[PDB]
Amino acid sequence: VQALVVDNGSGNVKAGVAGDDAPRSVFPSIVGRPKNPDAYVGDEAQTKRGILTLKYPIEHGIVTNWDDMEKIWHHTFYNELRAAPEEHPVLLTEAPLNPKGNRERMTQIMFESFNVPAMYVAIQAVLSLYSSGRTTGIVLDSGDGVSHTVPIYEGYALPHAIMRLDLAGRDLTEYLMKILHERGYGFSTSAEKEIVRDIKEKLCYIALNFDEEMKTSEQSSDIEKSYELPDGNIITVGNERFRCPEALFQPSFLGKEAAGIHTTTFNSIKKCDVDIRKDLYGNIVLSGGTTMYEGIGERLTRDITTLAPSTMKIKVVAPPERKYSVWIGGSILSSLSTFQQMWITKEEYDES
Amino acid sequence: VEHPEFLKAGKEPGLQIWRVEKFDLVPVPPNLYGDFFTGDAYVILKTVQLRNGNLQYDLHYWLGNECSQDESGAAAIFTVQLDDYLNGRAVQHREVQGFESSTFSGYFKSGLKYKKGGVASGF
Ligand SMILES: Nc1ncnc2c1ncn2[C@@H]1O[C@H](COP(=O)(O)OP(=O)(O)O)[C@@H](O)[C@H]1O
Ligand SMILES: [Ca+2]
Ligand SMILES: [Ca+2]
Ligand SMILES: [K+]
Ligand SMILES: [K+]
Ligand SMILES: [Mg+2]
Repeated sequence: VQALVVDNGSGNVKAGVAGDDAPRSVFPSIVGRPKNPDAYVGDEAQTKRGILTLKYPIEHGIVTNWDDMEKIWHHTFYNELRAAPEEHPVLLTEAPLNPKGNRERMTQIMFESFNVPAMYVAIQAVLSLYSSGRTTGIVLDSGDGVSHTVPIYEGYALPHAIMRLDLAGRDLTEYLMKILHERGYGFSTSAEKEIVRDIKEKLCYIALNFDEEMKTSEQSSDIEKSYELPDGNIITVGNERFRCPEALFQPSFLGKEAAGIHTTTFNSIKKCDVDIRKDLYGNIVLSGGTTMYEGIGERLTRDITTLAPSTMKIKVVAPPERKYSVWIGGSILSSLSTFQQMWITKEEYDES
Repeated sequence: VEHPEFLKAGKEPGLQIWRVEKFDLVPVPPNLYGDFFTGDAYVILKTVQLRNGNLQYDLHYWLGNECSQDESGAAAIFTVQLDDYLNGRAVQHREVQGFESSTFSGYFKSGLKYKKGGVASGF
């Protein structure tokens, strides 16, 4: 019996079948309910945003609206996969540092609302490390709603050393929307935010040295690149292409006092005892859509090398498919001949 | 804990090699020990008998330059599961084709060698 693999993202759900090398269903983690009264999920809800109120049930990777989350899972099983959840094992992912009470609520819903026969809950960052072929490393997982640095030793996350950033892709989308007002663009609506998100993914990159890139981008127009809006107008973006993702390293750009992602990775490694830090520094694994910027790995290598003791050998790993590395790790794990020994069955749960 | 190959793991001093094949751990014919398919990933358990009479365990997972992502992911995961089954007492080592530790090289008197090919991906 083939397990179903569901990665519950703040921004997008990734869903598919164990044994596939990529999720067959990717859709926005959005629930729309009538403005004047039924629920619509994902892409359906975005096309009917005029008659619906749109909500995000997963905030910063944590489920915070359980009624709407159940609509998302129902949509995943019935409208995306067309699978009977009561007839498949299910691997669900959870954020690092997800409270045990949240896990238990998700377990209760899977077993008592969807009647799943067996399930396993996996930590997202751990699945990404496995998908990179590693048992030890530090995973930098940056999604739409949350970023985490997760040290992992010999297969197990070190909870005391995990660090969490509210800074992720949605903040960078909003920051691009903001700084584009310097050129006269006024993107503000929810639908225009989607367009800006796409502008961000197509045109942004991470500077190797921000100050030097400001200088070279000022000296000519080579920085400028174009993007065709859906109405056919062409937009031109200049140094916004690298100033937007620069917030990952300088959250003060966003009005945040938080440490940037290089500092956070360094602090996370320092929480682990000295004897395993070299294995972490040599296995910094990038995960998630917001790590997809061109230039991230070379820039991260520079900045962590500056911070870390010079005896440490810094190695930043940027897997090409890292956008879905969580889901792929879940696909591998739940295909293994030993998966049936790791899961919790409905009969066990119902009699606990 | 119920996988047949887990039940055989680490009972006696010696060298045990499994290859990842279609999301399973499959024992490598002993005649082929030392020769690794570059298209594949393997798990290697070295068991040593101490003066104590207790056993020390070293788990290496070896990744070929052309092995597929299901094979290297499964090799990592199986390595963790075998360690757990061994009560957490194995030391885990990641071995990349052409950059293997001298400990791992030292397990094979004829040296490490590589072959073209491999078993098909599970993906
Ligand atoms: N090529 C890209 N460059 C930069 N950001 C990207 C790229 N692709 C996706 N993203 C961003 O990654 C975020 C979604 O990543 P994901 O890891 O799926 O998040 P989640 O798991 O929280 O839903 C979004 O903000 C999206 O815009
Ligand atoms: Ca192979
Ligand atoms: Ca161990
Ligand atoms: K994330
Ligand atoms: K340094
Ligand atoms: Mg995610």
